[PDB]
Amino acid sequence: ELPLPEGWEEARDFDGKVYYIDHRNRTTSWIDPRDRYTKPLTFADCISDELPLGWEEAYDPQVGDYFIDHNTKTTQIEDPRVQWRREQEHMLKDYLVVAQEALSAQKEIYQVKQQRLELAQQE
Amino acid sequence: AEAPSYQGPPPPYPKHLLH
Repeated sequence: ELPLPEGWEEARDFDGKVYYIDHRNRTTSWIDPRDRYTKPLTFADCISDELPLGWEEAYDPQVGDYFIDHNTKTTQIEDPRVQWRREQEHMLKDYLVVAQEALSAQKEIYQVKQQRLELAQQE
Repeated sequence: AEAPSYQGPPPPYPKHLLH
């Protein structure tokens, strides 16, 4: 419920799709000029359902729901919020594996130090 | 299995508003 920045006009397509008119710069964009200030800038900053700036959900009667990335002028069927999710899941899993490996290497060192200490007692 | 191609830019700034 935040107003449009001055010089901006909301408008519609022949198809009814909303877009925005910048009268100061005399240009048009698919991106609501308020998105700057209200939306997450990255998938990381996303909460809940949110899509980051420049992204949009769309429906196609043949193929179903998909995603539009205005930042790179591309489209995809796979949910970008879910690809990001999994990705961060995969990073954590592999990190705990590296951590377990480092810790286990240190376990070997101490056990070896321990045997060598005992061998010195014998001798 | 493929998404529709990227539609493109919105309608151009109104030409009757330029000059």
